[PDB]
Amino acid sequence: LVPVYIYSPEYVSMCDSLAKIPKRASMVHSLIEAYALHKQMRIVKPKVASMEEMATFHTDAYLQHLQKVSDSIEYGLGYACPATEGIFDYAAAIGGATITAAQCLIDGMCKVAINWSGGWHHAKKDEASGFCYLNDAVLGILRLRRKFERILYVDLDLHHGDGVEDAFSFTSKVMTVSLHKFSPGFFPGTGDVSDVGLGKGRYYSVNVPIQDGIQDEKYYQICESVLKEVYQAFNPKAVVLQLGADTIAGDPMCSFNMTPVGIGKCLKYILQWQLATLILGGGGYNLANTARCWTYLTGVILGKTLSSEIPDHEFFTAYGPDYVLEITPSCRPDRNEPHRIQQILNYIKGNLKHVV
Ligand SMILES: CN(C)c1ccc(C(=O)NCCCCCCC(=O)NO)cc1
Ligand SMILES: [K+]
Ligand SMILES: [K+]
Ligand SMILES: [Zn+2]
Repeated sequence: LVPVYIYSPEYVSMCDSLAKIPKRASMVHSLIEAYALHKQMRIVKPKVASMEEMATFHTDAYLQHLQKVSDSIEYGLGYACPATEGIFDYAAAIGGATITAAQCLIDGMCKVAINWSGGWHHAKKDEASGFCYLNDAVLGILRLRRKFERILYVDLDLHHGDGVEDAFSFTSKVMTVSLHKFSPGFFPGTGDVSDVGLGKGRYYSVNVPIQDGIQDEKYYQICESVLKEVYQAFNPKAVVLQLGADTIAGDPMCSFNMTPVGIGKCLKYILQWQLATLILGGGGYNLANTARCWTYLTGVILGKTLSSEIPDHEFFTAYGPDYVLEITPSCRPDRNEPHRIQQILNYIKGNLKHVV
């Protein structure tokens, strides 16, 4: 009944090697440890993923190439996803870390597993995208299929989880839900409310397009509402939740305007179903704030309520100028006309009827 935590000094150091977010893993783990939250969790070392396990989703041609590299401009290995030395070993560690976490759920060893360094949702079966060379969220879902018959994927990252959606857009065994910013020119440019899946998977893909400024209350209402209709019509067996913190105020991305307390309520709501739950990270470019967010969340997963003062630890200096765990919203307008949010929620409502 104690949450599993995918930790390991070799793993955390492996993660800190990704140039896009230098040292974010240490910072997150460290802050979580400074609150001594690992004290109330089942620390589990992650096993590196095998070439046969990655092959359950990615193609050999792609996997062979990722390896060779560790005409790249043919697999999406360029600006966003560089042909860096070691990415292969890097991806394997993150894929295996999520697979290792999934196995625990299908062994009753716990009702919740955590891997903050995971959540790379943009990767396609044979192509790297938006900083992702391998899709651990899919590997994790394909692993949960072994025991669970209906998996629900909720993506709370600032960006549309296109990679995971495409992977399952033709099936009704796995349903994806994504609340993300949608606007022309904003990566990856997919996921409008009209997007609902294809073929035998029609309606088993839910997309909530949102605009800048949205704050905690407006966001929870929207999320709580949709997660409601979905638990109704789908009646999931297990849940995979991606929690990219690039939605939180202060992120250089400067779009949404959330705080960890908003996402927290959404997390509570999902945990209330007591279904098996695999927690993942994702985007998050204000390093200190990402740690503030995932630590607080690790805290709602445990029922505990953390101190407002940031405990002294290796990265204590990065929490200035106030040195607290709370995040204050920025002073800028919510651009979500309340009438459009309703149109969308109805359009959703209607679409869920079609489910069994
Ligand atoms: C120098 N600098 C600040 C940047 C340079 C390039 C990009 C970019 O290509 N972006 C497109 C892909 C963005 C990936 C977002 C990953 C994510 O959060 N997914 O949810 C961005 C910033
Ligand atoms: K689907
Ligand atoms: K999202
Ligand atoms: Zn993101």
